[PDB]
Amino acid sequence: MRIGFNFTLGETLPLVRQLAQEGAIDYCELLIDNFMQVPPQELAEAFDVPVGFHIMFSRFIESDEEQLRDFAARLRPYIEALRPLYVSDHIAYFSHQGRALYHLGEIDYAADYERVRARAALWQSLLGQTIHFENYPSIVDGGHAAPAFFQRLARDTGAGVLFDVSNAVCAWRNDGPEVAAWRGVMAGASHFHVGGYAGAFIDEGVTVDTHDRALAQDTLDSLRRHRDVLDKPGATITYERDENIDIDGVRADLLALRAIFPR
Amino acid sequence: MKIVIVKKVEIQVAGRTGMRCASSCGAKS
Amino acid sequence: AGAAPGRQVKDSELLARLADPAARGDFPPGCRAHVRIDISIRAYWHTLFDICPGLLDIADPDGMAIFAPFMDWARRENLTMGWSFYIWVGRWLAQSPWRERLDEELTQALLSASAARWAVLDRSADVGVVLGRRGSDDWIIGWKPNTLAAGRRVELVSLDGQLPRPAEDVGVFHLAGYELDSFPGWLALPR
Ligand SMILES: [Fe+3]
Ligand SMILES: [Fe+3]
Ligand SMILES: [Fe+3]
Repeated sequence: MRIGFNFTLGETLPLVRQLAQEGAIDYCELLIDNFMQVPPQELAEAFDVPVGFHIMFSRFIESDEEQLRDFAARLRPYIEALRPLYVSDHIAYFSHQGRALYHLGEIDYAADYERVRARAALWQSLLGQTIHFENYPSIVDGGHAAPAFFQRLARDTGAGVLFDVSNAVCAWRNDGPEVAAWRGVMAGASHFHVGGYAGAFIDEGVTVDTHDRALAQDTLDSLRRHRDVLDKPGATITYERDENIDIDGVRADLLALRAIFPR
Repeated sequence: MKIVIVKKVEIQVAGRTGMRCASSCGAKS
Repeated sequence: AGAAPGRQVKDSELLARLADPAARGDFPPGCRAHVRIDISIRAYWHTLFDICPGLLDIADPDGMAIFAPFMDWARRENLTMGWSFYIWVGRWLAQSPWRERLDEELTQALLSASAARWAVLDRSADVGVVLGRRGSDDWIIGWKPNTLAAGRRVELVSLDGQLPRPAEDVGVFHLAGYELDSFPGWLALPR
């Protein structure tokens, strides 16, 4: 199990390079659509280690098809240049009746499967790459169906599941399904995420996917419980921190993960 | 046509952590 | 179980409420449905006031003499809540009970905020957005980052006054490269 760190801000490159040298990360996961004006060759010459792609705003389910074809065309040079270990994207509502959602919406797993299927099949063809799709940190109801949803999406289109273990404990803390309900997906999955979470400002009893703190114990205890079906040759797990990105806090979590998945 | 530039200066706009930023999947804090 | 007492509530059942501050009242505190709406209102809140804190001095210190009514007006004008967001709270502030305090300090902060937002969020092949004001011949330009040493850069560019000012209060055009050396003509704020 190789351990990675997410890279969304260029300003954090000195920090990623030094964690690459202490051997605290083995690969690095770029939020690739944040760098699509950085020359592909220049991007590639910044990382000695291998990389993975994470896409934030393809909007592949809801986007206009020609917009999505152009996004794919502009993103293919980056796949050719950096030759990443994997490509990953999101399943969520980004807008409603044309108006942006600043906090993404959970899709209707029952009602929306056929539109997601058709667009995931297409989106993978337009990139020429398998895409692993990330589960949502559910807050309200309906997310009990996500494990079946993701398995069916993988059987039907050949996609992968980028399983965010931390996002699954957020759903579990929000009365969603047990993290154990994902063991089937974990056994078939090769690429994973984990990050910190926090409570909502007005109610600490609901858990929010903030990626701004240290790993919580139920997060680490769920990695230990299912270490048997997460570790495989070629597997990766990306630690994600998007706020409070200081070297000491991040190193504490990257070394806590290697304490669960030693070299 | 013809743009007559005489002075540029950067404007600070707040951002993420150390600012000058980019998107991310985490919810606001 | 249930995100509301006695009711299952899927996120699709709540999307019409996610940018409406008044909707918080439609579910009891303590149910997951109520918190979810709030989580998202505080997302809009922070996007406006964490970036343009000049708004918070005006009216109440929690800004919700400005925040709550603007959000109601945004929905009526069917705004997309895209990057032009900050310029639209400017347009609302123009006909507001707080129309005073419309500092050119604060109007440029809001346009700068919307230039930076375009540069961070836009996923087209363009690399620059330029904003022209009604009372000046200066431009504000938002640039997408093309290196990893710096993020998005917004610039105040001073020009001689020979190029047409935007006909409306604000005007926009986009740049396909990191070169400013032609004038296509102003287009309208994209809503
Ligand atoms: Fe997460
Ligand atoms: Fe994640
Ligand atoms: Fe993600």
